[PDB]
Amino acid sequence: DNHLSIVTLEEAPFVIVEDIDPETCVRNTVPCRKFVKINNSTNEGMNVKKCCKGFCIDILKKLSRTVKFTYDLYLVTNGKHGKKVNNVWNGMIGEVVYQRAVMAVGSLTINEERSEVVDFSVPFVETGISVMVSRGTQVTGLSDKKFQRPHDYSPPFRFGTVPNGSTERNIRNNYPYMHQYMTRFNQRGVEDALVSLKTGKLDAFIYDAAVLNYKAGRDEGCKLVTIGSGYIFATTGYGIALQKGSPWKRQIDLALLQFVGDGEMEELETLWLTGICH
Amino acid sequence: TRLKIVTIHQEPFVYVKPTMSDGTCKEEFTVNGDPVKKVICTGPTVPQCCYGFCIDLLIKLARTMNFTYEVHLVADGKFGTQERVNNSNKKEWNGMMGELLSGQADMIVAPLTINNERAQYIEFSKPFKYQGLTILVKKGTRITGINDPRLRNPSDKFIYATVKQSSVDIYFRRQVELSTMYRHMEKHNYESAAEAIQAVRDNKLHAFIWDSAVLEFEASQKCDLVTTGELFFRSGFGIGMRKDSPWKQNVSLSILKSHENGFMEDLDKTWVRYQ
Ligand SMILES: CCCc1ccc(N2N[C@@H](C(=O)O)C[C@@H]2C[C@@H](N)C(=O)O)cc1
Repeated sequence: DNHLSIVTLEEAPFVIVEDIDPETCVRNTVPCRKFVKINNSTNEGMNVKKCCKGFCIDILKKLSRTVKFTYDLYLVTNGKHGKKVNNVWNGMIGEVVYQRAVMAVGSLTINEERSEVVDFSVPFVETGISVMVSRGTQVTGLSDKKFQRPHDYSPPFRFGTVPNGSTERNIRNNYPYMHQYMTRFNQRGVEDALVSLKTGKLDAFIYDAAVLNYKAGRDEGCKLVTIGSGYIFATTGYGIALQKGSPWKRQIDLALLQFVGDGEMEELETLWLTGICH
Repeated sequence: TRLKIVTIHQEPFVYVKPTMSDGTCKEEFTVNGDPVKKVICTGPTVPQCCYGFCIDLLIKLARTMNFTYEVHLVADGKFGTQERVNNSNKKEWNGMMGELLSGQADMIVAPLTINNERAQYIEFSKPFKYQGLTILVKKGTRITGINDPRLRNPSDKFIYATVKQSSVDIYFRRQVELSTMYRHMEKHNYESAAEAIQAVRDNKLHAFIWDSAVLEFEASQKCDLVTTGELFFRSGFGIGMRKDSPWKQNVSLSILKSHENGFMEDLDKTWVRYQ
């Protein structure tokens, strides 16, 4: 059967979620359903029709046409990208692991922990751990001594991330003192961190490279900049997650490599990712 | 039972130096004090000393996955493209691609570009290095980059080329939009990157289109050379294995773990990044 259950997750500009036009999904979007709970003390809820678009949705449309499959797209509601809580997965990875979806499409980072329980496509956009600063600030990257040994400098660099995600876990494993120091500058979200940068409350923001590149590209006044791509730490990419040993992996991989080689991927990046800022 | 590893001369990923008369390899350390691990390579019949980025990665993969190896340099000196067999409808790969598919090698450990053409026939690891394509010229040569008029409207007064039977050769041959540029390059392509880089210094080749991870290292060591500083296409290097090889899964897991380990960051600092 070439009709597949596919899970996604809202994160602009990769997956943007809209309501139906007051009653179909307007063009450039695809239908995506979302289970909406009645309240927080029940599992009862209602399936709501939504409309999904963005960089990775355009990937899915190309794949569906090239690999020849149909799909029912739905948005994850327990968790986000994929986190193992007491050896039990949530998010998009959990949907694939526990076989409610055969494919996950979104801003899903390829890492070792997830690849042990799901199969990953080839990466379709590069990402990693990057650093964003105000224009003029000099840092080399995550491994900069200004981050590793913050108190070797006076005043110490004020830098943080959004906790509970992949970035904090990587820093905790790799740079224990940097993690200990930077929790004082924990940011509640990406938008919060951008404001702290632009208002001088923060010197640097460490986060996903693809997201930081998108945010710097559209920053008002082009005041926020990221490090060069050669300094991104733990270079990886967003990939499509499939069930372990899935028969779709090979043709999905060849389709994505075809999109990259023939300029289709660059067109989607121009359409969704590249901003006005240099 | 010993994995046959094929590789290629391509600094800073693979250095190739003569052996000592002992048959062993000169012991060195980096300027920062780390040991330079060297393995014996055979190549064009003679034992030699090989070391660098991809050799460090091979040693890490071998220790992690608990296998032994023997390294040899690709006999024809090429990376690998697919060519028509004359008087035949058969096709065959040259370079390291051909050695892997024929069985002369069990694994390609080299700056081997992942693309759709090669992925049809072999299995790539997850990328151990992300980079792209750029242009190298002699200091004093001034071009804007891939869209410079002297490249889009070629002529015999400005000679640009790439390496024969390489991923870059594939990339320009396949795209309709690069038909004019490819017609110029196929008359001037070089047998290896080292010969092309030397031709740029000797002012016999005016522009060299090649991998950024290699060209930027060359510019950082040879003051008479500069790059455009611009990546016009992004790609990655992967370990190459045959279809359904028993090492595919764990090789990719080790590469992902090494990226998140900071181990690839250590290799990047040791071999790739310079002034
Ligand atoms: C694997 C090492 C490289 C790396 C790549 C990206 C990240 N980011 N950090 C996450 C976060 O902190 O919120 C968000 C994003 C991961 C996200 N796309 C996900 O899929 O979880 C971290 C590490």
